[PDB]
Amino acid sequence: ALKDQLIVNLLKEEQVPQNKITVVGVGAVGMACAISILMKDLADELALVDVIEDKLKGEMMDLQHGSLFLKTPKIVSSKDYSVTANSKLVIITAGARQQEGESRLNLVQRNVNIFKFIIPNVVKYSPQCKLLIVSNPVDILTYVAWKISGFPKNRVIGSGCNLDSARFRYLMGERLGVHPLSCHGWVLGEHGDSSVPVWSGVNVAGVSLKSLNPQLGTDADKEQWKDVHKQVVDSAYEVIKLKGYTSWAIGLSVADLAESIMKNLRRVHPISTMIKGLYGIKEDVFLSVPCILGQNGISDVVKVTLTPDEEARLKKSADTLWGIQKELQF
Amino acid sequence: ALKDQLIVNLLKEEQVPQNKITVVGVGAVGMACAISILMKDLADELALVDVIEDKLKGEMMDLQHGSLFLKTPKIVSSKDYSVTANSKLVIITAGARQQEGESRLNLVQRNVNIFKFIIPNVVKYSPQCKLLIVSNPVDILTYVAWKISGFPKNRVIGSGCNLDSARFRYLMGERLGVHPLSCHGWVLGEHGDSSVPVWSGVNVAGVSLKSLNPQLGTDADKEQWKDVHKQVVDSAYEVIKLKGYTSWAIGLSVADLAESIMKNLRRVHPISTMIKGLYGIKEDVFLSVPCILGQNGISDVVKVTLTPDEEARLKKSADTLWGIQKELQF
Amino acid sequence: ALKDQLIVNLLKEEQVPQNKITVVGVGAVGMACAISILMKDLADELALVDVIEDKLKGEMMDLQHGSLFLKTPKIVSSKDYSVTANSKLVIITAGARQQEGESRLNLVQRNVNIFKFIIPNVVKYSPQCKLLIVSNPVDILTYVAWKISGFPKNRVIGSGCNLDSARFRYLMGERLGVHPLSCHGWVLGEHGDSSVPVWSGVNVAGVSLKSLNPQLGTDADKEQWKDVHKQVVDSAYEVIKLKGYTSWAIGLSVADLAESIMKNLRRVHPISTMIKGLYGIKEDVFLSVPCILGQNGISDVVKVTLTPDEEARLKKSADTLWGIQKELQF
Amino acid sequence: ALKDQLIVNLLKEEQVPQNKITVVGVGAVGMACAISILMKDLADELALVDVIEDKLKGEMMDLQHGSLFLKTPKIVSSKDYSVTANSKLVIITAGARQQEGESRLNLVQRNVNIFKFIIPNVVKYSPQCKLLIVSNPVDILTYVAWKISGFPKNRVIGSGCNLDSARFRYLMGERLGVHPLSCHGWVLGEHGDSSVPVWSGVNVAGVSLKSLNPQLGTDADKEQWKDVHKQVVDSAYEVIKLKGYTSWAIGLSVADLAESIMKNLRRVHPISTMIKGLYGIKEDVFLSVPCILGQNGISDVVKVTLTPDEEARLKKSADTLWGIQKELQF
Ligand SMILES: C=CCSc1nc2ccc(NC(=O)CCC(=O)O)cc2s1
Ligand SMILES: C=CCSc1nc2ccc(NC(=O)CCC(=O)O)cc2s1
Ligand SMILES: C=CCSc1nc2ccc(NC(=O)CCC(=O)O)cc2s1
Ligand SMILES: C=CCSc1nc2ccc(NC(=O)CCC(=O)O)cc2s1
Repeated sequence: ALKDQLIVNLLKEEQVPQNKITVVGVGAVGMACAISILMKDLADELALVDVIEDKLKGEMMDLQHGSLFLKTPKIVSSKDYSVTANSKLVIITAGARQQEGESRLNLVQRNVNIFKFIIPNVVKYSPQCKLLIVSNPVDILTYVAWKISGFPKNRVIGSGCNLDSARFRYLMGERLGVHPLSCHGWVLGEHGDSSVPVWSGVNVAGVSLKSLNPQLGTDADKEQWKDVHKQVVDSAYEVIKLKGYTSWAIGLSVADLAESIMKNLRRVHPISTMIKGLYGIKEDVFLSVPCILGQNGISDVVKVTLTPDEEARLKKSADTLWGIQKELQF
Repeated sequence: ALKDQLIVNLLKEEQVPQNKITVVGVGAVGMACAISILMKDLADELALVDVIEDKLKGEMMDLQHGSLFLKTPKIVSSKDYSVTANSKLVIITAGARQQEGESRLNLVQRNVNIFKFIIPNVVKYSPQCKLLIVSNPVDILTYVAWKISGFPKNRVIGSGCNLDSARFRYLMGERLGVHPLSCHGWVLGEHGDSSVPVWSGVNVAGVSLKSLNPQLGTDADKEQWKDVHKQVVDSAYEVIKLKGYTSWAIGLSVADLAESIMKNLRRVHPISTMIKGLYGIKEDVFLSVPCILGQNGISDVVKVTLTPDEEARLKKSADTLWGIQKELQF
Repeated sequence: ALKDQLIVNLLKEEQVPQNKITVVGVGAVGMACAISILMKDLADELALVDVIEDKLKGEMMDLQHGSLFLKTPKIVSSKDYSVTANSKLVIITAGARQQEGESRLNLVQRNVNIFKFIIPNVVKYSPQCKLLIVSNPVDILTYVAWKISGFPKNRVIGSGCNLDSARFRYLMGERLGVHPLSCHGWVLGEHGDSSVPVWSGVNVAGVSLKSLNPQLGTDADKEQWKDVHKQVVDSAYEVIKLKGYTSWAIGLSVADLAESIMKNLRRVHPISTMIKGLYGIKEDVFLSVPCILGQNGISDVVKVTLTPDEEARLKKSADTLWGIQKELQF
Repeated sequence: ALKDQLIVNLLKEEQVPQNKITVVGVGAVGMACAISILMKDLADELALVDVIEDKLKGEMMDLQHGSLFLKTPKIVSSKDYSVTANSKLVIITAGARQQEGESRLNLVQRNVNIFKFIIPNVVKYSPQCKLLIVSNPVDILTYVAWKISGFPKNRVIGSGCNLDSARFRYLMGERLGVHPLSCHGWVLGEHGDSSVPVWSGVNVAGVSLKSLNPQLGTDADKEQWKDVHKQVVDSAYEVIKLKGYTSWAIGLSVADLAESIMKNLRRVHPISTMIKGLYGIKEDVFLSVPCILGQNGISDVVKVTLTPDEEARLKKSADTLWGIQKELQF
């Protein structure tokens, strides 16, 4: 054989992949995650899982054909979760998506029923994995993945408000003519209608914008900065109305989270975690707060100082999410 | 204003972009080209053009929302080609796209008609850009772009067989247990069914595979390596069958070409250019041969030494394209 | 003749680079800046200049020999400034360096004399460039370079406190178990002994550290955070004491600034610019304040809101610098 | 208190990196390896080891101070090898290096004595690591490390001719006006004066330069291409003459090998390995041949087909090295 004529093999055993990522779901979100992760060189193996065999195999093949231009030497796929074995991170993007005029919270029963199947099959093969939830309603579903998986809370993460804050900072940058990297600002709470812009923390170069205009973000704001948060809240729906779905932004957001996890960076991101104990919250609610994200998931939470109004709004977001948790049928 | 108490302005500027790229067509191919370019930090401004307003705006906004995660500070879109002004590189992906069970050659008149509108508009606003044609059939559409634009031929480049060679190197590498980067070999001619694998040149570490198996790539080949080229030819058809189109691999191939162009690398790529006065060809056929690709587009062609068979197959490819090309209305 | 047998030349070669960087000085700082810039793919051409013939040729060759692992297709050097033609960014690292126990301010007369030769030669061949001053004392020498060059002040930038701030942020993250990217804080003023830590802006996720502990940065501070600023002031001297010189940190800090310039990012950096008209300063003092940096250099300055303490300290740093700059002759 | 006021900790992690790299030796070569590995984001922890306490700590700090600009969240150093624990890859650059005019082979006993300390200490703290030997004479010291470590031969790799080949392709590219990524050719055998350029494999785009010029590489060659290989051989002596040592190219070359290892690429590199069973070699000789480099080190060897004279040159390199190798004391 030509291979043996050309190459002498010196070593048998192949070990476990060392930095494997899995993406569950090959819709537009799932594939945007995949291409983003491949192009950031975060994984030595990428596995894709879905339920539609042709579509899955075709996406797999299309990525494989780009391997020359990549540094991720094994791309594989299957309907069977055995393909996800020894993942360090499994990203769950599967489920129904919200339509125009439909709240993300309306997706809960459909996506809960899917997670009942996906979650036990995912965790079965990957003892070292972190679960990153992207499907919506992401907060509720992070809680659901946590209850179904039986994982510790540090390993179950929701993409949460990482994108909402990315949008906030993009919009802020456009208003100030500064790059989003140098515009700082946190959108916390539900990834959805009840998110909370933390005006008290919005700053360029450590300069609090609120200290320059104490009316910032209030109805009395002459420059109507609240509308930036409104744009944040409406963004998914505005993009859905225009092109049918969203994909690129969330892909890049999830790829940012994946980088912090895979590279043990311990950067702070506003992502879905349990907040029992903070502010007024006495229940097992998941929502976005600033979390330190590393190789073991969320190891620490930053305790953001909130004005009484900000805290009220965050507790309100938490009440909304808890109300839907009480609807969950396990 | 808030901005003005925060920031002391010292320069009005405006400022032209210095590394601008435009993508024409926000279909799946075009947006894959866009995401791969954004993720390779090739451009300081990306402009998108297409004719369906809402689709276009929504793709732009979706990309814009990921700006925090990118290093391309200006992303813009319009139907109006004034948005393309001062591009260094304009990538045209627009037009009818290959359908299931049909040759790329079946798209040719409709895409000629569309290029009759697109190219003068591109030329008008960026008269010194490089044009990179990706729309199918890419070899004829590169010839067409060149005739309509009036550009010298160095500045009119077709994505050609960069992808087919990438696929071939992937498949070869999968056979040999070696990364595609270390598996060398060229598919030339048509980006389509008459492509030519240059078996004479296929090698690993400088070791000609043909020197270990003289029958390599022929009917007489015990290991039927010819099937690897057959897989390259069929790839698009299979991927289209499975997922409806191809996007990721072409996006990555186009970004690779954009990289050589934008960074003046003078790497060699098998890409579409005028072959008049090669291999005994007296017409203005465009097809892939190995080209040195740089800031001034295609500056040089590597004269591949083809066997009589390979030369035969290459002239057959040229004849096939000339036979479609000569009967066009334009 | 081998080249011509291999390659058909299709296009006359005129040698115009589009993203050229020059580094003046091939000492340890200059070669650090060079390698860091080469590894961030910022330039399509790197020129080196110095006055020691052998050292210059050796350094160039050693870089050149790594070209396969890089994407900078041309690396050149000369004593003659014609080698720097058409640079978009010129980075000045040449001059005397501080011994152990010697202030950067003591370098001023020696480095002024050198800048009287270097700066007109650079400006001669690169009329579109930005000048990035790294030579010390950087703040006075940025002023000098500005006066000599006849360039507008936006185009003459000093590396200033970009490094002091990166140190502060590193030290802070090490104290908090957070990546420096997520620890925010500014060190402004002179790149040297009179630099000003802005405690009022020090924050993680927008949470002011000084609000948690109002004693922050004072002698009364039970955790002595003032020592962090001390370590920042002492850093260069401590590293010089230990290894003979500093190189890597400043090389990275200079590559950071070059990225913002070359990619027109408009990020905010604490870098040397004219501050006359802020904080009651009336003379042409240059020092670090947070600036927006892009393709035309410093376009905007952020007016940091300072405590009376911090402001007084900044006025004193200004006074120190004018104390040396007033007497300058050239 | 401040940390605890700011952050709620969720769990006590085992820090324990997944992608730790150790560089032994912080001379010019080691630190160039460190900076290149840092800039290629290959590791989550970098450990440095040397015997000069002050220099070691200086270099560590200088790297640490640039952390803001990197993605390697822990940089440590010690004279104690406990600091190197759980490294996936240990890169040994320590030892005497060539003075001007000095053969690499003259370093041999000094560096064998140093390896007798080093290798057992490395093995002790990372018994599953891959060793990458860079210290000279690299071929013999790869053997010595293999004997002393007791590791399987797959896990003990010498940088070998990776740099010699990179130089060759640089020089070739400069001759042809093509980027060295598109110029292919292999320098094999000893990393030094007896290395063997394999002219039969030298090609652009699969076009054999020797088939265009039958006299290529011969003293009869009109264009004296042999002087390209002479240039390769002389490069380190030339650069050492000019600047006192070599650093950047070897740094880049070692990082490229680290990348193949760490990301399991299974790229092909001409690197030092036990070649017993090839080319008549009956003894445990180490020298460079093209090897498939991955996460388990060298898993496979490509069998290059050498002309009778090429093979003879290589058996020369072999005999030279085994002469010294066979009489070593440890
Ligand atoms: C219990 C019964 C069903 S188990 C189940 N596993 C999966 C996995 C992936 C996806 N994929 C998507 O949801 C992608 C959506 C899109 O096409 O945009 C759906 C499901 S349903
Ligand atoms: C009468 C008007 C003719 S001018 C014209 N300009 C464009 C520009 C872009 C696209 N975009 C696509 O073809 C979509 C791509 C896909 O769906 O794959 C089509 C056209 S038609
Ligand atoms: C009196 C007239 C002489 S003009 C002159 N041009 C240069 C250029 C480079 C350097 N190089 C360094 O100073 C090394 C850099 C460092 O070690 O920081 C010195 C000079 S002196
Ligand atoms: C006999 C037993 C001694 S054990 C020993 N461990 C080390 C570790 C590092 C280095 N460092 C260099 O060789 C770098 C020097 C330079 O290039 O400047 C030398 C040694 S010697």
